[PDB]
Amino acid sequence: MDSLEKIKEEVISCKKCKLWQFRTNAVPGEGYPKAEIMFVGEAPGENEDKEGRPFVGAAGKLLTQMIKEILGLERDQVFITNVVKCRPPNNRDPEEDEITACSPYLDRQIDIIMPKIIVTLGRHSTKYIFSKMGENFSSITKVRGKSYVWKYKEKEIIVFPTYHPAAALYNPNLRKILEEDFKKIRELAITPKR
Ligand SMILES: O=c1cc[nH]c(=O)[nH]1
Ligand code: SF4
Repeated sequence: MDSLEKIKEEVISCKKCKLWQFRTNAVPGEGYPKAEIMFVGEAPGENEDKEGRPFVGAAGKLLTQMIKEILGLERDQVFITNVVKCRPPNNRDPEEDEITACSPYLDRQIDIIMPKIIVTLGRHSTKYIFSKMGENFSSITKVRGKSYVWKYKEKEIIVFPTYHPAAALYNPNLRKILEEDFKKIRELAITPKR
């Protein structure tokens, strides 16, 4: 049987791709197992690696602030993870073989949580989830800021791509766009399906 607990244990000791050799801590993700909103980023950065926790550096602090101020939620009420769960070396993005190796953990996490909404933060997570959906992916610029319905198992999941929070740290305009995207996510979260 599968569980978020089992996945967490596996990730923490995982050596299924070459990223394990560099890490201090793998980062399985954290949050409410019955979260209505699931956030998926790219991969851990430096502070995430040090702490074993997703989105805790500057970009993460911005994410937390938007979740709190715009969605009206604490981190413990949502679920937050990444498509790749170890920090790639040298500030680089995950290789495709690393996404291929690690993404079954995310698949398993989604299978268990079955959130109402998945917010895909940035191009890597958006491209990955679009591939599972069978939704055409052009670029994050072209696809962000609206919802995509993912018929999955017995339910529908609303997928909402946004820019990654890191992109909003030093760009006032991009930040405003991300905030507006989170306002739209709030409306989707509080509105009953009809
Ligand atoms: O957890 C993290 C931290 C930074 N960037 C991400 O994509 N995820
Ligand atoms: S990135 Fe994923 S697949 Fe690779 S070692 Fe870490 S947990 Fe395992």
